Amino acid sequence: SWDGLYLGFGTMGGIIGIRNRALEQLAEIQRSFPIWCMDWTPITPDYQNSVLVVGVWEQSIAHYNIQGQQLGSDKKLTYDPIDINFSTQGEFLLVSGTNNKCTLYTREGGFLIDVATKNDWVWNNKLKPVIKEAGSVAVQDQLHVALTTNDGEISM
Amino acid sequence: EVQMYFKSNQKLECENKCNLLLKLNPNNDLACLTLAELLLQKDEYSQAIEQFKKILQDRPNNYGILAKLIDFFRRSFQINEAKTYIERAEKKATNTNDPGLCYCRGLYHKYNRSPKDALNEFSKAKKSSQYAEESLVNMIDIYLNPDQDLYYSNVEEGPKVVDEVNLRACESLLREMQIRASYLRYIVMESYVFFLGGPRYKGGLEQGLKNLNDILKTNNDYIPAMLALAVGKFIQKKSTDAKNLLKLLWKRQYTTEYGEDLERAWLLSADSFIAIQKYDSAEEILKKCLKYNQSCGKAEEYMGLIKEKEQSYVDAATHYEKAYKLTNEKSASIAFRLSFNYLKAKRYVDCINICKKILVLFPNYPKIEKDCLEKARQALK
Amino acid sequence: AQEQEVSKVSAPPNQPTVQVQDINELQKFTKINTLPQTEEGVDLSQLMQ
Repeated sequence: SWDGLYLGFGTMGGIIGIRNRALEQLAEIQRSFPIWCMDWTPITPDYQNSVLVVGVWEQSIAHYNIQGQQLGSDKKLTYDPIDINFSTQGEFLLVSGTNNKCTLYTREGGFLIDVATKNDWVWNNKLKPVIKEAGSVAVQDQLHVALTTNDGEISM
Repeated sequence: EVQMYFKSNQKLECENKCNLLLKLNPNNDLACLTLAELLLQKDEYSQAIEQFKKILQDRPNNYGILAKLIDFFRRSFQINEAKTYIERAEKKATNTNDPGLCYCRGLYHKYNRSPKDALNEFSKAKKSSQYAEESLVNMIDIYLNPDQDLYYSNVEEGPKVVDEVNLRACESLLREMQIRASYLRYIVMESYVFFLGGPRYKGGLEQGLKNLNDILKTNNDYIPAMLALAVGKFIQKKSTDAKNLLKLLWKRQYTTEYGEDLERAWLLSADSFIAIQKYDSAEEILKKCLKYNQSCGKAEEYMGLIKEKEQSYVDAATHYEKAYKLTNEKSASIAFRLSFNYLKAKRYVDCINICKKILVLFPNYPKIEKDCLEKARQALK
Repeated sequence: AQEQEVSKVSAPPNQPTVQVQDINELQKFTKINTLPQTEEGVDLSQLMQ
């Protein structure tokens, strides 16, 4: 977690565990599909609450609280997700997986654009963090993504 | 006069009469068909495609050469520029519902794994003196054999029976082509209807056998007659006579007029070789078929099965993949075979993709998710 | 929640599902009334074109 207090892990058997820095069973949730990608929502002055975003292999993306109670979103997907990355300040979400496409979404779940279609599985896609000065003025329209595929291409 | 000169086998004066017809009627069909036949006679495989494309460029419609080019592109799995050609020919066709253009469109749609629109176009194009026999044969083949496979499969059963109104439509087409089409084709096609009619009569097969025996007595060369006889003897549990007929079919040299039936016979012969341990002659027949055709469906499936049985997984996987591409994402058994081959070849990503698509298509396959999908999923990482 | 319900209540089919009810009738109708034509020596298959 971005607060440095919590830790989240997933298992191919469907078990997702949330622990503290002392590695104790703070929360356990059992599913029926393998767990591949998880991340923690970045801290934000508007939200100031951290939740676990986990993409299951049953074509679904789930939001889990600290206590383990699901937020009830359970947004469905056409393709099985593989990797999940949150942009800085928690504004965007880069999703990759099946269909060989790297897509962008809002934190709510609204589709915006598709970055690239390689014609193979994209194992890992990453976003470029930005550093904002005290009171700086800039449009910051530019975004940078790095993709790694199965055949052996690392594209920018 | 053109028919007489075609029978006399002299190209020069027949071409002269065709030119006279062209000067008389620009919309003549028999003259164009005869010109295409003579062009095939003068050039077959060296540079026939180039001259045919040139003549198609010169004359807008040129329906006979267009049909021959469609057949060639089906033989060369290149249907994309075929559909571009039919579009560019239709743009300046004046009238959309010309018999030649409708027949070409129906043939193209039949060769593109789509029976409904092909049947509609063939029915529309039947309203003419020419192309009637070929179009009727095409619709009845579609009605009897939708997936374009061997009529009798020695693996299991072999006959295919679908509802009852298909037989009624076949009977209507037979009673149309008995007054429109020829007589020998009528006998052969009625024999096919009787053989595939099942236990509806219990007497159609024997009268068809008598008719075919009379035909062979009168004419022992007519390929559909012996093909129907071999099919019927497969039906009647005959073993020695059936292989004797298929063997004597093999000895005949390749005739341009009756190639397709020959191929079919070869396929049947190939099946007779795959039912027994003699895989060498089976692969010989399969390689001959793949030499003479590049869009066969069952032949490549059998080749992939043989290679998989001979634990050569790369070539078997390639053949199964090409067969799956031929029948576009509709078959399920060969999809499972391809998934198993990919799993055994340590290509888990492709196997997972195949399993995902086959599960999306058919949700009633509990055998496939626990057998190969789970194993590949666990073997990914 | 109200948007979906109201849209389903109204749901004006614009293009996609104006009359999409395509099912084979060349074989379905030949079950309904074609047998009386068939047992008898009557050919009206041209007339149903």
